Amino acid sequence: SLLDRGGTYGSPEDGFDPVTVYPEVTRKDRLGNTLVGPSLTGIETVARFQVQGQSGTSARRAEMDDIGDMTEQVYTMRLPRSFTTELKSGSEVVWRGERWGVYGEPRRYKGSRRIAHLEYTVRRF
Amino acid sequence: SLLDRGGTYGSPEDGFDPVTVYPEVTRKDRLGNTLVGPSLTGIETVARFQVQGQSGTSARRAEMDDIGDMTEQVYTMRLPRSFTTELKSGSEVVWRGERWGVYGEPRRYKGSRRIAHLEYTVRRF
Amino acid sequence: SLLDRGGTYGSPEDGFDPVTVYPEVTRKDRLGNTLVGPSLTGIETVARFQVQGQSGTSARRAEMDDIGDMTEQVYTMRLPRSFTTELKSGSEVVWRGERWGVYGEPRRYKGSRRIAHLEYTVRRF
Amino acid sequence: SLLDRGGTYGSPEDGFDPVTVYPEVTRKDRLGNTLVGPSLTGIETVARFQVQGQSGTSARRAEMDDIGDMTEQVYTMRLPRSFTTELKSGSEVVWRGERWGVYGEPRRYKGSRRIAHLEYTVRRF
Amino acid sequence: SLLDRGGTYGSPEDGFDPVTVYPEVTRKDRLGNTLVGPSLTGIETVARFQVQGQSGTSARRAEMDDIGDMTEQVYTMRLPRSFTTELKSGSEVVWRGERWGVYGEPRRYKGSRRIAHLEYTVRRF
Amino acid sequence: SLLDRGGTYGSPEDGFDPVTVYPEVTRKDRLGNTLVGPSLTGIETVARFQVQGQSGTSARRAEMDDIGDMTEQVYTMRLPRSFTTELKSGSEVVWRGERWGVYGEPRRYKGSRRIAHLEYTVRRF
Amino acid sequence: AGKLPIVGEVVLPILRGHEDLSNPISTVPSLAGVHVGTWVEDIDSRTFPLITVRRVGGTRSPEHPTLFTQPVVEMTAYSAADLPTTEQMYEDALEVLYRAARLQTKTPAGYLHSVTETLGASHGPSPFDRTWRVFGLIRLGIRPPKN
Amino acid sequence: AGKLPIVGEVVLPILRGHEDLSNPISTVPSLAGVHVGTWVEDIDSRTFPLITVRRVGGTRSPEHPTLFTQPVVEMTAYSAADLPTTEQMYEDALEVLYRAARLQTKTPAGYLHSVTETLGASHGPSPFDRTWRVFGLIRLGIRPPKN
Amino acid sequence: AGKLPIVGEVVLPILRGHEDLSNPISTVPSLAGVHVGTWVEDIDSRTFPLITVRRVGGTRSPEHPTLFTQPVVEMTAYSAADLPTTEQMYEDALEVLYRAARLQTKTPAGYLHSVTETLGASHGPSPFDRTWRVFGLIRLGIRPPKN
Amino acid sequence: AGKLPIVGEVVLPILRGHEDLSNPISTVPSLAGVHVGTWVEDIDSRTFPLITVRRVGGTRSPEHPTLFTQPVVEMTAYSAADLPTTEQMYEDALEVLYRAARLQTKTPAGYLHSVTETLGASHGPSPFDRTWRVFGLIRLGIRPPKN
Amino acid sequence: AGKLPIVGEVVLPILRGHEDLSNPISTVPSLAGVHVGTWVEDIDSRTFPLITVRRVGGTRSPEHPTLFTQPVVEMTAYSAADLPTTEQMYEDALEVLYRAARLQTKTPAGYLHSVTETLGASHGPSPFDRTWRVFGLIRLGIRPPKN
Amino acid sequence: AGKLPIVGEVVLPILRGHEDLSNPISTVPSLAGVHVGTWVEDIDSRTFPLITVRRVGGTRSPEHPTLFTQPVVEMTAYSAADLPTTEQMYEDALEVLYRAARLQTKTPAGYLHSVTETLGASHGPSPFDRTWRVFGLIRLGIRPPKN
Repeated sequence: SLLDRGGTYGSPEDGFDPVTVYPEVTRKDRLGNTLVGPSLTGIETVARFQVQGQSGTSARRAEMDDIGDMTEQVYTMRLPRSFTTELKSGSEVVWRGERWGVYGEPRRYKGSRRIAHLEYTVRRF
Repeated sequence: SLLDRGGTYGSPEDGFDPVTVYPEVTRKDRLGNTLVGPSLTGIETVARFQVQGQSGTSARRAEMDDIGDMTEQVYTMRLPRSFTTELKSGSEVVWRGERWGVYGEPRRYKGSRRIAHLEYTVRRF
Repeated sequence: SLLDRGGTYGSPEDGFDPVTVYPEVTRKDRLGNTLVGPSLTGIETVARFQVQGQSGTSARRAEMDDIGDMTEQVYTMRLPRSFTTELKSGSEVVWRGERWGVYGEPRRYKGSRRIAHLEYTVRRF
Repeated sequence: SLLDRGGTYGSPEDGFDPVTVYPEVTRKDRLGNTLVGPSLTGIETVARFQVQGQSGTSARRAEMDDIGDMTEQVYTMRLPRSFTTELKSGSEVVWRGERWGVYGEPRRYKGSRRIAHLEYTVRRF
Repeated sequence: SLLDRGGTYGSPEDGFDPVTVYPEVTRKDRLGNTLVGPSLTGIETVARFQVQGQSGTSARRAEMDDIGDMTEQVYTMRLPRSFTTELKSGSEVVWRGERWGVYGEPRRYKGSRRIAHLEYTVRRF
Repeated sequence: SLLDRGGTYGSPEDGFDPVTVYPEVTRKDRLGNTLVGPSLTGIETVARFQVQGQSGTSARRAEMDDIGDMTEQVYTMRLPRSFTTELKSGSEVVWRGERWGVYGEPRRYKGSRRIAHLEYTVRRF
Repeated sequence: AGKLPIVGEVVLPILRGHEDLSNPISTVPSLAGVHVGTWVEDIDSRTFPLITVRRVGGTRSPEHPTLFTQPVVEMTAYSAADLPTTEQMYEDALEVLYRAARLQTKTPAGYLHSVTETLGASHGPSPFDRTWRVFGLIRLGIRPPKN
Repeated sequence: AGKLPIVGEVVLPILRGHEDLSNPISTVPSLAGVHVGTWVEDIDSRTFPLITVRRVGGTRSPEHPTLFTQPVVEMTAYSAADLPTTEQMYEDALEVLYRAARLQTKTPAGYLHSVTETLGASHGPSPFDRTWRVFGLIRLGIRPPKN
Repeated sequence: AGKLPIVGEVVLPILRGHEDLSNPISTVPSLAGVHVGTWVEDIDSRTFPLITVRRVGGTRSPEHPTLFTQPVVEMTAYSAADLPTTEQMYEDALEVLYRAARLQTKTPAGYLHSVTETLGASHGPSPFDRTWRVFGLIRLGIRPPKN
Repeated sequence: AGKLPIVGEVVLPILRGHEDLSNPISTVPSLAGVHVGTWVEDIDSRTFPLITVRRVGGTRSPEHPTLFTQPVVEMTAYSAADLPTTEQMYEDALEVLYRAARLQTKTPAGYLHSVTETLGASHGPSPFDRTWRVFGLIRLGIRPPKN
Repeated sequence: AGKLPIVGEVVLPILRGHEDLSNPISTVPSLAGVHVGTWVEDIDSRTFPLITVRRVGGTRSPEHPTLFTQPVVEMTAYSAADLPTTEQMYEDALEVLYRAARLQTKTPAGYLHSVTETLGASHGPSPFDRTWRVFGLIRLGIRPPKN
Repeated sequence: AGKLPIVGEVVLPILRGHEDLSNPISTVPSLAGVHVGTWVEDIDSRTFPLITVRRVGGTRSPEHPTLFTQPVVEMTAYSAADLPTTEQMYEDALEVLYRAARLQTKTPAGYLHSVTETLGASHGPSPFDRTWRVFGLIRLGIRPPKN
């Protein structure tokens, strides 16, 4: 099934790119507030990325010139189901050597024990 | 079938998750206004959760850093028709061990005596 | 014929709820303005309710905490063609013992002498 | 065909309602500005009215209560092809003994001799 | 072949209208600014007009009445593919004896040598 | 394959136009800020342009007169897979003798070895 | 002295030219047959021309809160005829207020003591159909009835 | 000595006419049966006519922060009846506050020391189905319980 | 002394150069052939150049409300020619209003007493296809037509 | 004298009653168990009651920029209990800041010199599920530490 | 003596360095080859760097309306090169206005009598692909030509 | 005595601690490694922490427009670390500008003559992925270089 295909970081299948995935951890700041952010130790894995965000109110935001050379990219992202770790919204991913944030908590699909999977969004800006 | 389908809290069908459901009660505040909120005694049951979706105006609200580590997660919820208790806008649900509020009154479908059911929304945030 | 379907207030058939319908009258305020509102005497009938008026991403309006606590519900309503009285926008309905306002004038469909019917929106907020 | 079946003001088909239609006339105001409005003499004819899709923001303005009792309602109106005079923005129509304004110019379709027709929007505020 | 098909100005085809097309020129103003506008010499030809319509954000704009008697009309225009001249957005068209501006540059469709054509918007307000 | 079809700058296929393409180069301004823009030496290639679905809120923006003669044009743009160089935000293209900016980063479609390609958007304003 | 009135129980008899609050058609010669009220009626009974008066808000006087008050009203005029008739109708309504203040006119609910425009007659977009709108703000002054 | 109260514990006994904070129905004879409180209830419990008071700025006094406060409250009045009834009901609520201030009324939580409108009774749009809102800002003054 | 006019019955004869109100084309030689009015016509009727004068504020004088008034008029020039021609057409309209004020120009409806600018000529976006707008606010004084 | 601090290193020990910056739970008798911080934590971690202090403006003193500062902080109190508990909790946060100013409290990062409400307690819309918010602006005064 | 011009006929020859109004590129040494004009040309004709001048307000002088006027112009500089080149070009243009005022520069349409900024060189977002913008308001003052 | 510079040629050497305009990494002890610039780089190049300065206003001096100028810069500071670190980084940037003003520091482009906050260090929303922004407006004063 497409949910279980993928291979491994040293040799992926066809649609999957190799990634390093940094799951979330919590740190205290100087004044004792707790902040979420990516862990220092990443997990080698593979992921399925697909384009997103093409709606007319968001497609305008792709490049800007107001205060800097800002751009925004959006992709949906999925790990194969053999990846048992969950990326909470503070997590990050290294894909193609770029560093991409996970964006919001994972969407859970659960219709039956063979359909069930998690899908993420990643964003870079 | 799917409207009546759910198992017990100790033994779900594979499409359903066990939840503790806190139906609404009213309390007086310190100045005599009645406030709705969740009861202190929960009903153990099972529920079917599906992602409520996105738009170019609302997807950008899934994660924020204006004043804090905000996120928002929207799921529709259905309870099997053997559950005769009705939840209301002040009610809460515990799902995966984390606490989710009901959002707005139930959407009530009654096309015919065999199609009829209620669907809820739950919102975290 | 789903347009002629539905029983009477004491025994409604399956898709229909019994309701009391308060058609519009005009009162005068103490300064001589006329105002539309519901009559003091209501007509007992059966009616079919469905879950939305028109589509929209602004579903965030369904529950609020800005001042007091508030919800908004919208249902499309229809009455069997034997009900010859027309409900103007000042009228009201009692459904499940709650009190629901008609919202805007009735929408008239009249494609042919067997298709023709009126449909209403109702709200509670 | 449906483009030109409508009967007469004393005897319509079933899909059509009898109307008095007041064509465009232009007039000077007190200061010599050239206004436009309905003629004093109407033409008796028949017309096909269908509910307009208010499903954007307009469905939230079908009834409002900020300044007075106010209720925008919108229909799409068409006259049989045997009716040769065009209506214009700020022409008016009498339907069910109510008075309805034409809203903006006619939409003009001209795919071929077989398809060609004009369609109008009408409103009441 | 609806792209190549069309009459001469004195004798249009089924579903085409005769127009006088005023192509682009640049003029220099009193202070040396360079302005686009319509040429003084028109090319007589035929054109295919279809309504572009309004989305719910803009259907309200068809008859405005705040500063004056104002309306807006939007039509999509195509010229027979034998017309080699191009209307560069400052251009104007006379259709039914009234004067319409081209709005924005032409849209170029060029997917294949037999499917290729230019389409224009024309507008009047 | 409509992917990798296009031919060469001297002799394009039907769907393709010859373009000169100026890839990304990075430069310092007077104050040591690191800016991005088109290289001074462009590759010669062929490209497939299709009108992007500029609609609603963005359709009215096609032409303006608030400060000058202004228009926007938006095309999706794609290159044959033999073109191994990647364009980036602030790269530029000469198409039809006009100069066009790549707008935002390329969109990566990667589903499998046969399907995989990059698509760009270009603008001129 | 009685209680201070709500502003509608004083302004409306001054614009209407009679003390019958149940009858919104004015009879003062400058405004014969206009409908004067505080609330625009439903379209199935709404009649133009009409003048709408509503409180935009101004305080009691701080010197004696129970003896004198200064309500700001937004006054508006609507017509289906033309913009000049809508301007002239606002001017002719404002001329009744400036006279009824000079004469210190008694109303069964209170006395119209003084009048002052805080924003003069101005053109704006109308909420409904063919009609034009002209509006402005008047700071009134009201004294309680002599009971 | 005492401690300065939250503004609701002083205003609500004065608008309601009784010291029992648990019972929101007013008994003052010009406001009999009006529901008075800080927070409008769910539609299954809510009733009209209704008054509600919200804290909307206004500081402790600079020269003695622990002895006198000048809280602004937004006061709002709602009815399902008609627009001139919500004007009369808001107007009758000022008549209670000005009397209760000049009489220097004690409440278990503090003394109402003075009252001043800073934005007078104003008509506005209502967030509830077929009801009229009238609103204004009142700058109060409060002193702590004497004990 | 007669009644004060609506501002259009005085400003328009000054900008047009004749007191026939039925004919909107000007004859004043600095801006001859300009259509001068208060309300922009339907697209099948309107002609450019165009000047629009529109009442945007300004009260009667408080000293004697029935003897002198100071309307604020938004004046707007439109053309299809170019931006400089729209500027010069607005300048050529001020140069007529200031001269007509310097003379105390009589009209059948009243006297133009004084002219002043509260916001000078400024460029802005136009609501009409391929035209330029220049606009500003004039405050101008009016007196009754004797009699 | 040492360097002037960020405003959080002075205000938070004064609202918490600890010198320990690692521990956000307040121990002051009127605010026991209230979480006091500058940033709202993730949903899986946050707890109510909560107080948030956040710098909105306020300059160094212009006549000795390195020796006195007047930072303006927005202080916001949030609760899941009810609106009265939320405004009482903000009220009890002022009563701590004013006391801590009179007693001239030393904090390891600096001295709290003075306190002034720029915009008093006000109710507002809350960004979280089923909680109440009240907020105001405090202009503080800060002096550098002694070393 | 003469008539007051549209503002463009005074400042454009002063920024360009020649009295030929048909030739928009400047020859002033600090601005060689900059395009200077009221209106931005079509995308097939635009060149950068570019300066634009728009009137934004400013009246005739109230005490002699025919003899002096003080137009506020927005001046805006655009470049495709970098932000430093854009704010350099704006300063290098503003240096020409301050010199041309000190020299009382005669232009065939009038004299530039004085110059004064009322907003200075603010950076802002540009409406054109890959370009920087800086803008400000200058209150000029201009006198009519001698005849 | 020279020409007045663009504001970036004076502020940036003072925040960076070296005269080399081509090298954006700061070397000042309080800000070592902070990137200081006018313009935020592409995501494939930018590094946090980052200080960024933009001109927002401020005229030349009307006393002598070619000898003194008072540009207003919005200074901003960004970090991926935590909110306290970006507050301390903005404070550490004021402590450089004030000292560099006391010492009247020379730069190749001009002299920094004075410094004044006109809106002090303020927390706001950041446009980047996971970073905290604080900002404020500094009115500088700048004089031209010798000879």
